[PDB]
Amino acid sequence: VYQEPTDPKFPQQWYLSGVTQRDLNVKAAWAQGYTGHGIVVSILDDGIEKNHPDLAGNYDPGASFDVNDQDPDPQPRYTQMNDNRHGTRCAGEVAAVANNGVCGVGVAYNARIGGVRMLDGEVTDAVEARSLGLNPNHIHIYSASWGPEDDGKTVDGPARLAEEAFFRGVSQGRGGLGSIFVWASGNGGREHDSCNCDGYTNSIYTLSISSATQFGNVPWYSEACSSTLATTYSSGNQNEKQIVTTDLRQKCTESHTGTSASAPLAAGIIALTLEANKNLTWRDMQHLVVQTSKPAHLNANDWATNGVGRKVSHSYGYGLLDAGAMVALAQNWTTVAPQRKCIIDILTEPKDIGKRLEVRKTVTACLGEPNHITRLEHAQARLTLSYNRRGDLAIHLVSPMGTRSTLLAARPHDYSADGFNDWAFMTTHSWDEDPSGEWVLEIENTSEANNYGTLTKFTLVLYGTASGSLVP
Ligand SMILES: [Ca+2]
Ligand SMILES: [Cl-]
Ligand code: NA
Ligand code: NA
Ligand code: NA
Ligand code: NA
Ligand code: NA
Ligand code: NA
Ligand code: NA
Repeated sequence: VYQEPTDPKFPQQWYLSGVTQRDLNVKAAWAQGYTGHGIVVSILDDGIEKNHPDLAGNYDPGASFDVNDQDPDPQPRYTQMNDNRHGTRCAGEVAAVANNGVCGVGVAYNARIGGVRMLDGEVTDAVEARSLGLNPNHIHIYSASWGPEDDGKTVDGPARLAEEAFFRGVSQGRGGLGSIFVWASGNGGREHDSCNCDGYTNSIYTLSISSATQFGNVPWYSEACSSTLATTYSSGNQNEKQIVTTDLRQKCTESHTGTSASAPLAAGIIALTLEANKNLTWRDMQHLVVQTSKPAHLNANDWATNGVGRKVSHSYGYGLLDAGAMVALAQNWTTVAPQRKCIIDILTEPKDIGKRLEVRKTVTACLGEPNHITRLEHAQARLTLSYNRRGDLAIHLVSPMGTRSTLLAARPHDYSADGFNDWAFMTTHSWDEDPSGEWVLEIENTSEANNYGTLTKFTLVLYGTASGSLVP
């Protein structure tokens, strides 16, 4: 009979286990015998306190490096401000030791945990690449919340070395099964940011996670976008509890916060899942998340049912992660077929945007070809356009099954005149839909200003397979 952890702060870890059912259902996974044994997770951040009394027992130097100083030791740089505590906080979320009379427990409290010190210095493309590409046949799961500053006016993603690291990771990482890159969707809610403008979370190669408050609401810091897959609990207002974890200087904290605290919890759940089936590919893991995640009691004004009957939100993706359901579905999971990629160049001539532009196109999704797709995974609308004030644009994409994805919401602080240069807006909301038929792209000026510009390229890129569907 499974006995839950006795750690002093475990009762404060409301998101792990509750009578309330406002939790991630992690205890059910533990009771099935999955606690993360044999799985390796790395926190890509500001370092890890490897001698922390609640981390030392699970610490793995093979999951660690210091890319800022170019040496193996990921110890945080100690300062009066305690600036470099974040990675240590995230590590504890994943893999804090259980039943040791110290603090709380990790989601995967028998997993091995390391950290990369890479944010404490100048973060170049090369630094990002070397962090993403750290020991990819030892580390199973990476967790990160970096990328562009979420100031609501930036459009930025991985440069060439980092993008190459992503493709190398998912292709040859983890014995060919693919590195699992878990990402926080962003924290620019206050600046009205729209997270598809962040190429790291907008990537198909990252498994992107947003936040819900304890009372099941969309936190002030949250960013909505179509690229997000799912949600874990994090902080909210001052009546709502927060994340309880390991802190710098061998301390315990009850006030870890933000979307950056949601990603590590997801990484821990994904570790439990990988323990339940070590053969899951990077794409398998995303399927599991889509199928098992739970909308219930998450409050949003944009819940919509897609073409295969699943509820999806731009704030929450497919909903709250469910660890028990993940590990259950993982055990007899059949590996998905090889990924197909159908490239459809939509325009025959450039199109004036004006006040509103609608582009309709009926596609066959590579019928008759080896990239024929009847089961969609990710879809991208890769857009090249000029515009005089970028943040006034809102962009939507409607699938043949009638699923309306917001690719871009108005960003009031984005006054850029640089437009978009083949930016690959991505949506997860049409997952498992048949993409044959009429797609609709909508671009609109949300302001009353006389704005102007031209859409010069629209590539619809479809990823997925042609086999093995479930009944909706
Ligand atoms: Ca502990
Ligand atoms: Cl590709
Ligand atoms: Na170091
Ligand atoms: Na970020
Ligand atoms: Na960040
Ligand atoms: Na960049
Ligand atoms: Na591969
Ligand atoms: Na992503
Ligand atoms: Na169709």
